[PDB]
Amino acid sequence: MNYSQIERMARKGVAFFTDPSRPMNLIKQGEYGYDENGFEIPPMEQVIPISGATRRPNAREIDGETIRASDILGIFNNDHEINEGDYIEIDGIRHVVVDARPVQASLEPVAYRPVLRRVSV
Amino acid sequence: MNYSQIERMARKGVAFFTDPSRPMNLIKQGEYGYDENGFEIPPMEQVIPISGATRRPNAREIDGETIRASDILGIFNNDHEINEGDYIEIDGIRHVVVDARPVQASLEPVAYRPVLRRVSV
Amino acid sequence: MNYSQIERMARKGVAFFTDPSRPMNLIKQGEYGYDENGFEIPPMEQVIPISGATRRPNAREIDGETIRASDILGIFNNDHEINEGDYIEIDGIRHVVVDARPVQASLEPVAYRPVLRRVSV
Amino acid sequence: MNYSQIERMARKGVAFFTDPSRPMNLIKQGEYGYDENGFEIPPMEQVIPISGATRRPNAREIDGETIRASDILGIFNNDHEINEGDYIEIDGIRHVVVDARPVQASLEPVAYRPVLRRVSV
Amino acid sequence: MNYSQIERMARKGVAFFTDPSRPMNLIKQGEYGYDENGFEIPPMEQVIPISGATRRPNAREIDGETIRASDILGIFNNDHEINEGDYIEIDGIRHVVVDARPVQASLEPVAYRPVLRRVSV
Amino acid sequence: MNYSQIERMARKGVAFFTDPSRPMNLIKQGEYGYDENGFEIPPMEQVIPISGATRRPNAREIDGETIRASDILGIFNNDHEINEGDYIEIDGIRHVVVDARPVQASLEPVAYRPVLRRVSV
Amino acid sequence: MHYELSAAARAAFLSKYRDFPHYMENRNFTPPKDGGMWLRFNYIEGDTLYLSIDRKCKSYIAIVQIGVVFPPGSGVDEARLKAKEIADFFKDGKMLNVGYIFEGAIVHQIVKHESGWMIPVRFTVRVDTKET
Amino acid sequence: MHYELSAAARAAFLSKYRDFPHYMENRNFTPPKDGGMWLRFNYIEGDTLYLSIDRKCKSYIAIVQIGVVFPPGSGVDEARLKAKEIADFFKDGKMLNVGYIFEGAIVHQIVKHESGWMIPVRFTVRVDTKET
Amino acid sequence: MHYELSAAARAAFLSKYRDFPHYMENRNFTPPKDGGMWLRFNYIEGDTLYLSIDRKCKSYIAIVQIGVVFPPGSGVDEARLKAKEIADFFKDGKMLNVGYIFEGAIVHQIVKHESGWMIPVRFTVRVDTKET
Amino acid sequence: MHYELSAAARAAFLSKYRDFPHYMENRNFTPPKDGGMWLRFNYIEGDTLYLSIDRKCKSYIAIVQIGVVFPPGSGVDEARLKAKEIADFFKDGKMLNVGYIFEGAIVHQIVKHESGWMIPVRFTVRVDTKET
Amino acid sequence: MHYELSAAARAAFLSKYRDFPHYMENRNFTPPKDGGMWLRFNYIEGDTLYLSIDRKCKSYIAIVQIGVVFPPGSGVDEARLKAKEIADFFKDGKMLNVGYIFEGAIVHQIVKHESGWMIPVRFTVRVDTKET
Amino acid sequence: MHYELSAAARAAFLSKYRDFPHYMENRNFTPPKDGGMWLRFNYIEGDTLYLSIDRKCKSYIAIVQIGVVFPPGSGVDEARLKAKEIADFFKDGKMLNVGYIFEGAIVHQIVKHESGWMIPVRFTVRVDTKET
Repeated sequence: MNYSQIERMARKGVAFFTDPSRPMNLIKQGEYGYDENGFEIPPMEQVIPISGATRRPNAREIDGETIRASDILGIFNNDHEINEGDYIEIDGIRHVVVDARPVQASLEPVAYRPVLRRVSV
Repeated sequence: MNYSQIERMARKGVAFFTDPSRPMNLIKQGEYGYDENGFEIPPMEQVIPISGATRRPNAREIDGETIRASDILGIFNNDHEINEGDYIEIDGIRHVVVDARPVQASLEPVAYRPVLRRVSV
Repeated sequence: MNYSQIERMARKGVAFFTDPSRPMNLIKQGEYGYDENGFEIPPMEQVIPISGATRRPNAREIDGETIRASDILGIFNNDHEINEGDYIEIDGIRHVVVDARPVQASLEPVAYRPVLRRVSV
Repeated sequence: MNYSQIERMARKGVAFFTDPSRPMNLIKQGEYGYDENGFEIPPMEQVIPISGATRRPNAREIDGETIRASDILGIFNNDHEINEGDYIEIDGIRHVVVDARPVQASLEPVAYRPVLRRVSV
Repeated sequence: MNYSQIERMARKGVAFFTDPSRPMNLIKQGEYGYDENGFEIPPMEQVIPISGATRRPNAREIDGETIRASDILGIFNNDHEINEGDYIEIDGIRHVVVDARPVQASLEPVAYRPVLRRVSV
Repeated sequence: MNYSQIERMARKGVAFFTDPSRPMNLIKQGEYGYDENGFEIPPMEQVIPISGATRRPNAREIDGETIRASDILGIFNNDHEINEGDYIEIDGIRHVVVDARPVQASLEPVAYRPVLRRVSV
Repeated sequence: MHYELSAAARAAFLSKYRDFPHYMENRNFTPPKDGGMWLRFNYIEGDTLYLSIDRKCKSYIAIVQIGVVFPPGSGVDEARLKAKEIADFFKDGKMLNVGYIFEGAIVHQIVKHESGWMIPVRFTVRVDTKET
Repeated sequence: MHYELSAAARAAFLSKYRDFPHYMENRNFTPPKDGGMWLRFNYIEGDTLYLSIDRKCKSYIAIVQIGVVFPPGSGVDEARLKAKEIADFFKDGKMLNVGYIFEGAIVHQIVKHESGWMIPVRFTVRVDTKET
Repeated sequence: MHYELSAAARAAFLSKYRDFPHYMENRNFTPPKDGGMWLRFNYIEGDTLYLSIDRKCKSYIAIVQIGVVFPPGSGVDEARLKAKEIADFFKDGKMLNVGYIFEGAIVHQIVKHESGWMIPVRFTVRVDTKET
Repeated sequence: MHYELSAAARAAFLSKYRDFPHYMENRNFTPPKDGGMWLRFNYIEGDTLYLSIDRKCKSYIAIVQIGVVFPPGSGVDEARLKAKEIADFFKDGKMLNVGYIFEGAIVHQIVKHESGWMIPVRFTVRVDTKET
Repeated sequence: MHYELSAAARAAFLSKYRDFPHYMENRNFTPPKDGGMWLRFNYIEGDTLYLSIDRKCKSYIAIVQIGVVFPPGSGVDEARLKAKEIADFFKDGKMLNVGYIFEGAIVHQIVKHESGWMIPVRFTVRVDTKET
Repeated sequence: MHYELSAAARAAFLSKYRDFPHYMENRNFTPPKDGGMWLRFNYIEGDTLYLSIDRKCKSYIAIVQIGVVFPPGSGVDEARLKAKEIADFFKDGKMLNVGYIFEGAIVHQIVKHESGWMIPVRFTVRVDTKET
């Protein structure tokens, strides 16, 4: 079976349920390393734009301390591959990609369905 | 896809299953801050009217002490955006919006589906 | 949408699956209050007749002590509103209304679906 | 709605999925009472025949001690009303009626669906 | 209703989804008994052939110790009745019949659906 | 019923949802044994190629330590039979076959549906 | 001598509360339809102590628990009055016809449930036997 | 003498806080619609001590817990002020009309919930009875 | 010497209760169809004590538990009578053919279930071995 | 004197960290959008000790916990530096305006989560009151 | 000296039971098809004790557990005989080629399962090392 | 002085095992594709002790845990050899550049999982500070 046709269908479907006014960025900080004593920071941010769709909002409850946090799920495109420790800048709010969950039956996955949790607590 | 049409459909649907005789208000108390020793109260109430629909009543059981509390779920409109710590005045009874849960695939959500729990216990 | 038509439909539906030979009463004891030392009883019974339908019988198991108790669920009408601490006299057996659960999307609910547990243990 | 027609339908349905060769009895031991010191036994057995259908066999596992017990569910008729502490003699094996579970929306239930567990362990 | 027709249908259905090349035996060891001091073994094996179908393989995980065990479920015929403590010799591997689970609504069950777990651990 | 036709259908179905560019290998290390004191390693690798399909990615969460592991499920062919302790080399990443789960109703299973977890942690 | 101890406790309990609704161990009993309070009877085995060095003179300890259950939303006044009467009847040192009360008239905290509450009243009995 | 002790505690509590919204054991009570704070009353049974060797002079211990519940997102200032007033009213050594306070004015840690918090205030009462 | 101890306990138990329905470890057994009571036999390993300094003379401790199970709704009288007979048979100090009873005739509290109850009777056995 | 103690602790904390993002008890607060670290403030009630025999001179103990939360995948260096600064500021023996620090500058082990970590810094305060 | 201790224990175990079916740590092993019994081998680390004041002469403690698993419904006689043989082989004070047995021949209670039982046999080994 | 202690421990660990694959706290790290073993580094805070009466001279205790994880079905020989090397490197009394090792070279029992095992090696460090 042809996977290019599936890629085109997935791209058009993602472009259907999307709004071209939500600012979404992506952070790929990496290449860390410790000093000869243990003092160093990763000097990479690598902010790039991205667009997609979101669904299923959910609220965070920890101890009844009224922290008022939330987390959602998203659907994205194949370019700018997502990893297991990246950050997503959704409407000025950072989320961490806990799960990548590519929609994959072949190499070079057609799309990604990451699971995002709000950063900090 | 057009989201204005979805907004109109959601507004008409909410206006369908609603009763224009239930008094419903909304409280947006905010802008707190402590004194130079720690004595101050938030001087804001911001009571505004609102209308919507409710569903799925549920009862509260804690210890068998016969407190007789209850909590429900609601569906509302896009104006007067709901937050994660607001109060809803349903028929003279206060409820706290634990979860916002907007029905969102785009900015400026078309509607909200908050989860309400009765205030106090 | 019109709620009077829904009320008529619910009333006829309740009157369909009902048997006009099961004695059912309702108790609204209330207006208590303690003495100047703490000795007083609520002098109210307020027994009124009622009719409805029941479903889903269930058995009570606590410790294996063979107490042989049971509890059911019911569907009732809009008049003689049910509360969270009332008693139901089903066939000479008392049950306590743990949950009211009105079928409500508007004021003056069309019907009630209480959850009853047998009194004592 | 008429319940006599439902009774006839239930009786014919029970008589359909039944085998008129399985010996089934019923025990209604009762009217106990203690002596002036506490020594007395209930002098009642009240063995009566009965017929019905059974379904959903299940096995009992306690500690890995290989006791090899089993329990089932049954469907019966309206006559010889079942109670919460009766015994059923299915193919020479005693079972205790833990749950009565009448199929009831009216007085004089049309049929019973008891839950049986094997006696002893 | 006639149960002989159901028996024929079940037999043909079992004979459909079966492979007449899998060696399957059955063990009915029994009639044990202790000596005057407590030393004796059951001198019965009673190995008889049998055929049937299997489904739903499952793996056993205990402590992470890599024991690599497995267990399955089976469907069999009415002859050579299965009990709650018999052994099944599936492809040279022993399994213990934890649950008999006859497909029964009458005496002399038409078929059995035992649950098998691999012997030892 | 004929199982060769089912084998052909399963083979074609597996060959449909597959990509002939993902490098997949298989390891059958075995025939271990300890020395006269307890020092010896298994001198077998037995790397052979294989192809198939994968589905349902999943992420591993242990303590919040950001290990970023993942595991998937797969569908394979009948040749090169899978066992309960083999390794799968999917895109240069090793996975351990915790469960074999053959799709079996007969000897020589038509296909396998193993459950793979990433090696190490 | 452990069966006769339970027999004596039962004999005393029925001697005092024959007519009140009550529950007994391993007997089918249904709560009153009127929702009123009923009594609960339980027997808890203790331990047997070997007192001497020849393992002849022994002792038996047992615990008897009586609980009162009352409907929710009906106060805790009459239940406490009934518990007080129960405690007063089973005075310490009372001599049964097989043994005697080692420790009596103890009232513990209330256990709460959404269908019915319970106030447990508990005491202990003891008997001494010499084996010859 | 355990029913009269609870009666005395209730009498004192209503003598001080008759008008404030409050909850009482095994009575149907609904929280205020305005979301304001309400009081909570509980009675915890203790143990009865046999002091002498003739098992005549006894003693009764009990625990009374009063909790204040306040809506979330409304601070912890006024709740602590109310708890301070509660503790000051129930001073140690206060003589009730049936007994006296053995140990009073104790404030414990706050328990948190997503619907309402609670600050528990707890103290104990004691009575001595001689049986003749 | 731990296999012979269990053998001796089994020998005594069958010497007394050969005909009564009973269950034995790791043997397929089905409860009586009539719903009557049956016996239960279990062997619980203890610990082995090294008594001397040359690690030669040892000791073995074991626990034997016998339980009686009776149908629900049939009282607790005959079960207690059977437990009393069980306790009387296994008197303290009884000399088995491999060892002797270290501690016997103990009856514990009843465990309840919705299908069948149980009264556990428990005792211990001991043997002493000298290694040469 | 327990409300003023919390007031004094809050006064000191805002005197040092007015501008840093922080959370306060029972107040709606949202974490920073930039994902940076924020402070956490909690007040844990202790116990009140009756020191003398006339039940007049008392003592109050309380526990104040400050936690730092930092995003995952960002190291543990700056968090430990901030914790060190927190510990250094709240030196032992520091005299508050209502009480004093009984025990200060304690750092406990890190608690891990898949959304954000936390390093808890904890100390205690004490006040002495004489009742006349 | 902790790797050589496990090596010595393995060497002894294979010296005695080379041919019997057995399982070894972190090695793929399948139970016998015939359903017969097989051996189980595990190594449990203990603690290392610093004996002197210069932190030079040390000690190592370890626990070795051998379990026998036998099919359900096949009695407990031959399993106990095998456990007795296991205990007799690993006599106390036996001198290994790297260490010696600190405590041997202990048999614990049987663990039950619906697929297979197990009788665990456990002992300990010790070694002493002087660091120079 | 608690940040510098962790810094010193990290400095030593990288001084010995710079090239071996390893994991560090709160840093994104993926296990090797080849399935080989990798090191694990954790820092566990202890407690700070106030030694004198003027609350000036203090002490800091910390726990450092290093774990080795190895694939299932690959034996436990090389893992134990690596653990032995780890223990030998971190000898007791070793002087770090900020502190010293209070207690070193401890190996605990193996934790098992169906995806990967782990042998934890644990030791402690201490530092003394005088405040002026």
